[PDB]
Amino acid sequence: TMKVINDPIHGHIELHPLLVRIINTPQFQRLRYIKQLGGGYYVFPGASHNRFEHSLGVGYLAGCLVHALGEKQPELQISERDVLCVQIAGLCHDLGHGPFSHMFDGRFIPLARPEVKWTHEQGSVMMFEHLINSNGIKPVMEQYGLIPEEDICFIKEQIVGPLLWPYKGRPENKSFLYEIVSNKRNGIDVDKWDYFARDCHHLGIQNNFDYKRFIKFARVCEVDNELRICARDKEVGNLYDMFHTRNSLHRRAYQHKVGNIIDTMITDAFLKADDYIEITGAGGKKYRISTAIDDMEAYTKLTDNIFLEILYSTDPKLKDAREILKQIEYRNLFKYVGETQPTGQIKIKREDYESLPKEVASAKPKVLLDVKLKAEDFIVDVINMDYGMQEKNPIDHVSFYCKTAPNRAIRITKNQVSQLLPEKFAEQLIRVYCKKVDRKSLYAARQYFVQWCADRNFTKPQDGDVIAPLITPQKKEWN
Amino acid sequence: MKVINDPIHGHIELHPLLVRIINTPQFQRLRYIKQLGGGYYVFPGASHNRFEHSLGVGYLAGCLVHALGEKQPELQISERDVLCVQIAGLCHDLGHGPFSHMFDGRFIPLARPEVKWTHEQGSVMMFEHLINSNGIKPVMEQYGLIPEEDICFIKEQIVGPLESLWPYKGRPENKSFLYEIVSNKRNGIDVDKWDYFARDCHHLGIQNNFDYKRFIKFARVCEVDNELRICARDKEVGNLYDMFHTRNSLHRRAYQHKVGNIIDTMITDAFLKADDYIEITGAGGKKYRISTAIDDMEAYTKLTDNIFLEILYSTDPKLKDAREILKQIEYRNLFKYVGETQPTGQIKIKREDYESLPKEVASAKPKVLLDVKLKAEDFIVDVINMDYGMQEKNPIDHVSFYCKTAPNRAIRITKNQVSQLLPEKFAEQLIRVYCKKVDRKSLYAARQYFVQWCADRNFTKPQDGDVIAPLITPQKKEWN
Amino acid sequence: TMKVINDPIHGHIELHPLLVRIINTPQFQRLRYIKQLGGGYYVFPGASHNRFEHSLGVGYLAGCLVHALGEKQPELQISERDVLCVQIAGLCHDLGHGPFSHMFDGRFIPLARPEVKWTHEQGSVMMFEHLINSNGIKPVMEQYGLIPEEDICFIKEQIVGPLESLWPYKGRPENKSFLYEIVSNKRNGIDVDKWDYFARDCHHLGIQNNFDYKRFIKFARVCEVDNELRICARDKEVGNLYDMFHTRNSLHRRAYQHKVGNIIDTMITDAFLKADDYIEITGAGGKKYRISTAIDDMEAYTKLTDNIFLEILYSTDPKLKDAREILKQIEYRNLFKYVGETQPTGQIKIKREDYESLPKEVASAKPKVLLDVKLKAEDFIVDVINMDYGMQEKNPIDHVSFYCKTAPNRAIRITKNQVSQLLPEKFAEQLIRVYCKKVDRKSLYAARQYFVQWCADRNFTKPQDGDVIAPLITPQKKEWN
Amino acid sequence: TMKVINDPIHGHIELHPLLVRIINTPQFQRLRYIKQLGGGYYVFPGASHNRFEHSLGVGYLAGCLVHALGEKQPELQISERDVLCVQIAGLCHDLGHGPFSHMFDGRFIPLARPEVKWTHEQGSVMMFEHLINSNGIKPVMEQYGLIPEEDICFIKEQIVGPLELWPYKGRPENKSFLYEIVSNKRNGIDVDKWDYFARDCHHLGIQNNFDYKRFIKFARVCEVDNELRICARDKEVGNLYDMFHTRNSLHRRAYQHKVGNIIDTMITDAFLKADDYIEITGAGGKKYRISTAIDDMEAYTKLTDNIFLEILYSTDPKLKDAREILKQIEYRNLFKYVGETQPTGQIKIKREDYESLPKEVASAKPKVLLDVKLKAEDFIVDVINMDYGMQEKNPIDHVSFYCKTAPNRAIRITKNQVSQLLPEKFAEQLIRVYCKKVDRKSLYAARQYFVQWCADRNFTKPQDGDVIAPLITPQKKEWN
Ligand SMILES: Nc1nc2c(ncn2[C@H]2C[C@H](O)[C@@H](COP(=O)(O)NP(=O)(O)OP(=O)(O)O)O2)c(=O)[nH]1
Ligand SMILES: Nc1nc2c(ncn2[C@H]2C[C@H](O)[C@@H](COP(=O)(O)NP(=O)(O)OP(=O)(O)O)O2)c(=O)[nH]1
Ligand SMILES: Nc1nc2c(ncn2[C@H]2C[C@H](O)[C@@H](COP(=O)(O)NP(=O)(O)OP(=O)(O)O)O2)c(=O)[nH]1
Ligand SMILES: Nc1nc2c(ncn2[C@H]2C[C@H](O)[C@@H](COP(=O)(O)NP(=O)(O)OP(=O)(O)O)O2)c(=O)[nH]1
Ligand SMILES: [Fe+3]
Ligand SMILES: [Fe+3]
Ligand SMILES: [Fe+3]
Ligand SMILES: [Fe+3]
Repeated sequence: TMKVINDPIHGHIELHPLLVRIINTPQFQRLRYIKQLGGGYYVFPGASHNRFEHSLGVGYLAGCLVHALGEKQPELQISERDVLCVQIAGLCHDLGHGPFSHMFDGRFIPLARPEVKWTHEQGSVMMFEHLINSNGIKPVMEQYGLIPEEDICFIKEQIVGPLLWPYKGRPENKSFLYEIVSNKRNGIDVDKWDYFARDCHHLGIQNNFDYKRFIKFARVCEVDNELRICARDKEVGNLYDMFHTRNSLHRRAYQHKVGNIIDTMITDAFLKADDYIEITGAGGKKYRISTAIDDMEAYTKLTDNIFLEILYSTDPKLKDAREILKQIEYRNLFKYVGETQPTGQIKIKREDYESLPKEVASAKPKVLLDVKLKAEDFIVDVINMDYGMQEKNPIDHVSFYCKTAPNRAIRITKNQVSQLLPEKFAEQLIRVYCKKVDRKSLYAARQYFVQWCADRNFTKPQDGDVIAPLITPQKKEWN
Repeated sequence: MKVINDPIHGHIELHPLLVRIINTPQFQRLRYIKQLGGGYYVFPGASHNRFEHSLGVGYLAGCLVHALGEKQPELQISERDVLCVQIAGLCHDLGHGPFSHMFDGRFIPLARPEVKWTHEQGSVMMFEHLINSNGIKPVMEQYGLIPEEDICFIKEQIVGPLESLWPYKGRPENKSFLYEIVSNKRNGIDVDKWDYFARDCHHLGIQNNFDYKRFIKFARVCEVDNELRICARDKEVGNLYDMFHTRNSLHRRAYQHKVGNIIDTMITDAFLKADDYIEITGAGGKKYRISTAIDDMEAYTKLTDNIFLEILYSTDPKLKDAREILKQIEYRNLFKYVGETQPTGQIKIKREDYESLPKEVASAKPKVLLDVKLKAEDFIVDVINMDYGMQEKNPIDHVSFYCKTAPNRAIRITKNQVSQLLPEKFAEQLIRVYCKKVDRKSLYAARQYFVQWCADRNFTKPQDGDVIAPLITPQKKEWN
Repeated sequence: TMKVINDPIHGHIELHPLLVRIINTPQFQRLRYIKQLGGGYYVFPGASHNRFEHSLGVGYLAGCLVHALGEKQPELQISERDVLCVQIAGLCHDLGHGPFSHMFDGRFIPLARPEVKWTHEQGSVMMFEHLINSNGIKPVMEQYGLIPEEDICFIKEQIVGPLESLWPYKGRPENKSFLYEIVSNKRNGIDVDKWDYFARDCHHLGIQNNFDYKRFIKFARVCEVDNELRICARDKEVGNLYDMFHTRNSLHRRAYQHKVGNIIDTMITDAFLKADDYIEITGAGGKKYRISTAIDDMEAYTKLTDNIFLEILYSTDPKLKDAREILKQIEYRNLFKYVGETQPTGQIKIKREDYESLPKEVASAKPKVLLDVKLKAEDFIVDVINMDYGMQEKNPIDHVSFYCKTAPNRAIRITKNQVSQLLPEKFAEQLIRVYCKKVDRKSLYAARQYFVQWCADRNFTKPQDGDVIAPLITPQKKEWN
Repeated sequence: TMKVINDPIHGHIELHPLLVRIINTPQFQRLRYIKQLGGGYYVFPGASHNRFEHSLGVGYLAGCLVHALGEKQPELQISERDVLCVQIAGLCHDLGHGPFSHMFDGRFIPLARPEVKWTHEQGSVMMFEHLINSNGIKPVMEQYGLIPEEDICFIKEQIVGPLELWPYKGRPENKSFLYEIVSNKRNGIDVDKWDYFARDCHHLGIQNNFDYKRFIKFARVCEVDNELRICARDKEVGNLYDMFHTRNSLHRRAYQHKVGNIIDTMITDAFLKADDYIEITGAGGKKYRISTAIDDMEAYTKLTDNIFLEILYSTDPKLKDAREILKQIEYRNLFKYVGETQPTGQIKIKREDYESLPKEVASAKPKVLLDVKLKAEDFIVDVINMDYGMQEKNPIDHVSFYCKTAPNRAIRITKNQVSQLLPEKFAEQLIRVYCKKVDRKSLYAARQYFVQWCADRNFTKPQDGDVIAPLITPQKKEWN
């Protein structure tokens, strides 16, 4: 029989025995100890939720969508084998997230090991392999009609994309299965649908996107010699609103100015603790926090725990790291100075991020300062907000259908929908903080910042006339 | 105090004066007017009526004014001011007609083109009638109000000024912020909106993305141009753009739903046909029609959604034309939706031209063999202005903000200071075409006329255009 | 294709073309103009919701449960024909409700026409027949694989029970008895009508619902019980099932039997009785029917809705002046005043026959207190209310079959003692509410004295507020100290 | 100014600067790392929520109730000092919970240190003292008008009851009602309950049937036996019985879930085995064990749910026994549930006898002479007392009520005055038996021992009893 489990977002989920068997392993249960929104918990006290339950929900929704397409269109010949594989992918899709989720792959690893190009997804594939092998799942897969050679490839391919038709796991006549868990074409996937619903529930924000409705009007059609998922013509509006909702959650919560500074402070403490923390891996080899990603037996033991390990330690080697985390407890965080954006079409390249604190201190504001501030006193956090496809409109990469001809796929441009939609689909936000907390240094920091904005032809800080009233009239373009 | 349980706002407390206003025919009337008119016939959850919206707006008006008072005693907001703001909120939609916006938005403009009449003007008149016919003036005095000054203040909250120095007679400039609570003429950020977002969502089955409670926590009165106004905190600017997005989104999904609108036009049509033969007893026994009941409030008190069922259940042969339209709604033989389109460039369609557009669609000569020719009376063309509440203007350019560092110093925040992902324009037009002939052959023809008419006037390609009229869409160079 | 419709309780419901065809008729759309909770709207301003949308939801849930049983147990051979019939029943199950729902079949018709035994359900069967015939549905049923002879009986049987020991149903055999337990469960009362209105009424009332129907469906299963295939719940759900009936009783206490909701219902009923004689409703062949007699002809009853309230209120006919004055008194909020509530003791049931006589008894009490005003029996209203777990004095859980994880085809019983000592001792009781038609301060004082005395006289329970409202009368009774 | 914080249950809470200052300390932030429902997370995957946010909410609701009583009844002379103190108590009320909340004070400490009588509350008082002293809060309290001598006593008294006629030193008899807000010793109706109902439901995926906001609207202080207490309105008596029903229902479904409890016993077991070899640095560097950290608050500050993962991730061979239990939880090789039963008549099982019950189950001689024999160490018998918070008493008999007609006159309402459908008793016991041997053969045996043991002690028939032990159930005359 089936196992039932009660998620507060999705209700009573049914779990196939194979899924239960995958779930009840150290590699998966690990996700109970990794928070979804990392440092966001330290701003939204509701956001205690962990990857474990996100992972169940993505598994659940993956099943819903593939099973729905099957009932509506038997011609597709979606097998119970295909359904199980899609569920397993959904279930295991975030297996490779590190401590504090996106803080790890987004802030820490890029600083700790700049040579590597590593992502949460690559980790998931590796950790999935480790889960299968270390728990004897392959026999159980066979028992329930799967073919490990073909299907383990298919599952991995659903997660990271491909390791003519680039996939070895399934033929072109089932390409639509690759658009369920992680949609490379346009980004409309069930990972999104779950975390919108889930993050909102815990954050204390209401979610404006109806995934259930999208499933009712979803359908597979032929597009360029390939069978893809298509939405109904009328849903085009709701799809633009899906990406709006996403961007809106990033603005309010995920990229919250203090959430991000807590993430940078935790990252900083990890960098300082890196050298002196050992994690036992395969064959007893010792791995560091930054190197545990190379061996999955070590990475299985690397969770949010590492924060409290550092905090509670008495090792004097970890004193520098422990002091940063103690400063978070007491709430002596680095102070937020302000936010700004580039103008024209000036993109700030990732290569230049290291240099920006130097530039802020280098500004010469025509105002008498109490204190001079060095470049090490500033932090400059650059954030790319987009609709998931850098500068592109993802709706231009969605296929639609009409009531009158439901097998005939079509495109819908932006002009066909509304003039009130966004003009661009990507931008950059630049947040500046100051490590010196006191009244005198904060005043100075504000002057350096608002000047630096004028110097580089950036947008006027929203509060700019208040924080630096002597600097804002200097720029002709701001009047 | 009386407590009452609204499913949106919880247990509301009602002041005795409010209870006394509520328990009158003029107010209880609102129990029999649906919030979303014809929308009930598309969203079966939307059974909710104006009565309960009216209570909630009254409630939120109290919340906001009471909150400003606690946070800023310097404003000297009196318990008299609070009561007046509550009364305005409570009575703000008193003048809605049968099926709410269908009445002031479709019916009255067709039935009586000479008049410029709104739900709000009706509210002021109906408020006056409520006060006089129920002896409220003594009760207002009993609770510290001054009817001369305050009844003006209440009416002014609802419709704006009753006639660039200070236009209000009800309160001085040092209390201008009170006029921004119930119906905000400056920018549109008011508690009417906050209630109906929450309420309509609850009943529609859509989730609401706007947190009014949060906005209240970061609201504050500051001096702006020699006048005390409500200001939001700098950080809320994003949430305010999202407020108007939420609004526009509710209009797109629900309020301007293609079938909701066609049901509204069909009910309006049946009212126009029934107008002449329905009498409503007014003041001194005078007889008023549906279209003329707005002139006398004793008559208008008896004009509700009932009028639909009165027509439907009637046996008078004079009402047969009207009754047949309403019977066609029951059976679901609605006028068929052909498609939607928009103008291009910045070519605005003037209101004067709306009458002429069915003629233009029939006048199109599509290069396709048609089974049926269709006359202009067979088409309906519904033009809809979607905006952020201030025609072509960005309402956030008319909001004052404040910073944590200087909370009495008001500032402005432009669009460029916030995000490049915000809208370029703040108004547009949608043109929906329907066909009165329902059959398979006429609908095909209608689609050809429509998609041609779109090409003829350099409008946008209908989303489904390549499917419904595949022989017409390649004709236009601009659509390839 | 399917039609999709967005209910705020259940989400996006799919409607089969046959159902759409049934929905889009005057007989069904009528339900848009009948409120679910009748006079409750005048106490809970959220409760604007109408039968129409309840009806859609019951149709939806009926589909969910039958479709779920089918997937989990193919051996049952549940056909797409069976599924459609169960949906149609669910959809049409409340078709026969009158103006203000339960006020009509529960208060008005019993007073207006005491000779008749009539219910909302009997009306539904009749109105279903009328819907089918007047809209040519029978051809459409055949088109989608139904057999009108057999299936229209099956649908009617789902609604009212048997149209009349052996197997009592003609619509389906004993090997599909479980289908009769979905829409209206005669065995124990666990049905999808309940599940929808809990969720729906709560949503609109502003009360939260403590019952998870989705969960019950996941652990539902058909087993053999006494040579008959019935729905069974899992052993562990027994607690949640007792809580289902608790939730029901709790909704009745808070909302449905609210003291003022009920007085508004009696006042509207009263106004209908006074308007009855002078309101004509055109029926079949032009014949004239009254409000009380429209139940006899469905073409008339199709036009009888909540409208009738506003028809009376807005009228100028002097024949309707008595009725119109009652409804105007509701607008102004001059309602009959609530005096208090009480219960019988021991095991003294008050028979329905005696309800007429109780106002006489209250006025007949001789309270040992100086009164300014004497009150006659016509001044009092006494409303008697039977609260139960749906099966008069019986525990409905004693009529539920259960199954275990270890043996899922073997049905069992679970007694009350096996579950908890904190469950109810009895499963039915009576509440007696007394109101006074005279509103003034002096008459209300008097009414309270008559009432609290009458309670002592008949060995009823002490009113909760009794020591306050009648402090000179409560020490008189030895049993209350 | 005020700090705003967004809790998903209560909305945007305002935090007074003094509260912020208390919140931002190691002793308080500690609560971020303790789960509300301990091992329940391993059954309800929604239940990730921690004490931190419960603590904020209780602080919030404490403010709501005291501030509401103040507005409705100025005669009480509730000061802004009183309000702050009530908030601080609410905020700090669960400061002393251990790893996995109630598992610690309810299972672990009673086994690890049977000599001691220790509770989460006693810990809170001690941890509150430590918080104040180690963070220099006393100056800040004074700055905002508090008097540390009197008020720190008042706060502690709100949490644990009297620290030693009128038993309280923190406030006089004319403010006794303040002691009924955070932790109500009289009847149990407090805001701790109100928060966790709402919160646990939100995260569990169960809906909550209790309206705390409504209760506040109809709450009021009256004189009762020469003392000013909180009273509810007469009509709320039903909703109050339903409050305790809701509580009992949450215990049945979630908190005392058969597997949640077995995971709690397994974690407790692993803690007992790890106790001796885990050192936690305390005050002056002294070494404390898990069981002894309760004696020194500097040590206890570092004792959180972490300790689970510390054991799990360790390589010390001294911790191998403990680490193996926790690894068995990961793999889901939990001790197997055999069944549940209750006593009959009025046979209470005394706490003294709990140790002996596994012996009794193995000692049963079922007449199906068994192919594997099981020893007493193979069985776990978990006894659970379900009540309405006051052992065998009806807590509604300890609530004072008032009537609309005389709102200062307090009264009592008995059970008979309300309903015959209420509970007969207000306490009972549940006995769950599990078996440590997991295999098919031992589980069969365990079931026979159990169902016999039930017959032997005249307990209730297990629900599944006829299925699991069909040879044993006809033996007992009383079960047919
Ligand atoms: N909504 C709700 N969820 C519940 C309830 N009880 C448990 N859950 C949640 C907790 C879990 O998330 C899920 C399963 O709990 P079980 O139904 O008790 N199933 P298990 O494996 O214990 O027993 P078996 O092997 O006997 O089937 O439902 C309840 O009454 N209500
Ligand atoms: N959530 C909830 N709302 C309720 C409940 N009971 C009533 N309401 C709703 C219905 C209404 O919206 C509101 C008032 O109903 P009452 O508090 O019962 N007040 P009334 O005027 O009858 O009592 P009096 O004159 O004796 O003061 O509460 C309940 O138990 N729960
Ligand atoms: N949640 C939600 N409900 C919606 C939305 N739009 C409509 N509804 C609700 C209202 C209705 O209950 C239902 C159907 O609305 P349509 O999807 O517009 N379908 P119709 O028959 O008009 O179009 P066709 O024949 O072209 O498919 O969904 C929306 O964006 N969101
Ligand atoms: N619903 C909602 N909650 C939000 C939002 N933004 C933050 N929160 C939540 C997160 C927090 O729980 C709370 C406050 O976050 P901030 O209002 O951003 N205040 P902070 O102290 O950063 O700014 P300052 O010191 O300048 O006043 O609201 C939002 O847009 N919406
Ligand atoms: Fe994910
Ligand atoms: Fe309004
Ligand atoms: Fe029903
Ligand atoms: Fe607590």
